[PDB]
Order: sequence, then C-alpha cells, then structure tokens
Amino acid sequence: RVIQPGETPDGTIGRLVKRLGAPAVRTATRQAMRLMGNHFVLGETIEQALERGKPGQ
Amino acid sequence: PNIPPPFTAPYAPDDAEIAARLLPASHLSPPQEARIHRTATRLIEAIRKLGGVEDM
Repeated sequence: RVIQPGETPDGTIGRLVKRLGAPAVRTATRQAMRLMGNHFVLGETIEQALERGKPGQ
Repeated sequence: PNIPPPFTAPYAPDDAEIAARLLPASHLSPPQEARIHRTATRLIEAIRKLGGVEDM
C-alpha cells in the first residue's frame, strides 16, 4: 500500500500520533514489541505457542 | 547620527495598553500559520523521539 501525505490523523493510532507525535508512537510500539515478545508465549496455534516456549531440561 | 541619551524608559507601564498594540500586530495570514504549525509540529515530534535535567 502507498500512504498519501497530509492524512487526517484518526483511529486510536492516529489520535495517539496527534498527541505524542509519530516518532514517540514508533518508540512506544517497539517497547510493546519487547513486552509482547518477552512476557507472552504466543502462536497462531497452540502447537506453535508450545514449541516457542520450550526450554533437554 | 547622535549618540542616544542615557536610557530611561518607563519602568513598569500598564500591560493592557501594551497588549492593545501587540495583539493586533501579531496577526498572521492562514498560510503563514500553516507553515508555522507544520515546522513546530515537526520540531516537537523530534523532541518527543539521550537525557536532560528536566527529564531527571
């Protein structure tokens, strides 16, 4: 997809961007990424979650 | 031109009279305000992207 400039900032993210600025939103998303990756064991299916959360210990 | 006299402006004039001149003169056309708004938004977006005393 290609994004046209000067788009009215709507949605939860657009409202976030009007408030904090786009750069801070990117930074907040990267922090959410560390949280999601470190504190959750997730997958599309349970087999994928379970394989990801494995430790012969 | 002449060396100016020793500086002696009134010390504490009335704010309202000053505001009566400064308020109309601060007016800016819509495209002037638009450029100001964009530049300033970009500067603040960068600010909100290190460390300073205020942060501590």
